[PDB]
Amino acid sequence: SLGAKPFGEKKFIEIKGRRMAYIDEGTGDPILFQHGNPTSSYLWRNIMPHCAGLGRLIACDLIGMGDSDKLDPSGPERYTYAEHRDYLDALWEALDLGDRVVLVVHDWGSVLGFDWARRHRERVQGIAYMEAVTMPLEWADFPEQDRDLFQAFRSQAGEELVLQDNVFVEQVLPGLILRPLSEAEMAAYREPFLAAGEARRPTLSWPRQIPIAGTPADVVAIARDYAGWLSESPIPKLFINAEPGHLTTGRIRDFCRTWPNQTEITVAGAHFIQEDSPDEIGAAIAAFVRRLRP
Ligand SMILES: [Ca+2]
Ligand SMILES: [Cl-]
Ligand SMILES: [Cl-]
Repeated sequence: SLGAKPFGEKKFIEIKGRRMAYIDEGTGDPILFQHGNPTSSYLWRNIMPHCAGLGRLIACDLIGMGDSDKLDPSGPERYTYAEHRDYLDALWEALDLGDRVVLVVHDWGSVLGFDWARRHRERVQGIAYMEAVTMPLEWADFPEQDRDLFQAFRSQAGEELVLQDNVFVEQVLPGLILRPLSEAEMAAYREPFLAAGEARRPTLSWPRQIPIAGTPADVVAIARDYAGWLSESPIPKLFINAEPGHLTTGRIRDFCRTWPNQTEITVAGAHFIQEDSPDEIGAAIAAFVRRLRP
């Protein structure tokens, strides 16, 4: 079901001198759920229950997000993909995940998780993904109605929109969820970002890092690398397609549909589909994991 309660108890661990927050419930091989922008582990709260008793259920808050520490001093150069990766790699190392990990990824969680999986392929038992960056993007891949806004994030206007006005949290997030969110749900999403200014920097640095039309070149290269690898990897995959969907449609869906050893289902949703179809998503992931772990 739906519901505004978080899943499990927030745990904390020191990473590179900062505290990062995460959920870690149960025993066995991990099922590792990774949120993107502008969300947190909270995104998965109604999905993780479906995997109860199927393994160790983990959902990390990215640095600067959820209950994880902010990077100080924050600024325009902070919270790049590379910086996020340094923190997340270190947290995942610290968590002692073993060598049969199932990844469940969304949004920037997919860029991070696909890249981690490429680099740690022997440890990856399966990959479930949805509304993901399956390859480097072009503006044509980007949903038409949202192009101007994302272009504005990637311009000098971005600081006013995001740091001052919290547009990613307050506008984009509900705008890409089909059902109305409750007061408690929006409170949970806005909590890490209540303060104007640098507290909100992750939600601006992220759109500035999207690999689109060749920029930023480093993230483009990372996505090119994992795109080629995923299109050849025999690791089992679960693609949760969405209707109408948002990001993983058109050309980039055409591309991920070429990936080997992949099961697909379609659920209702736009981008943050976890808020629209958590039971269908959870049921599919649980079935995938049961097949991987007989
Ligand atoms: Ca909405
Ligand atoms: Cl084992
Ligand atoms: Cl973004």
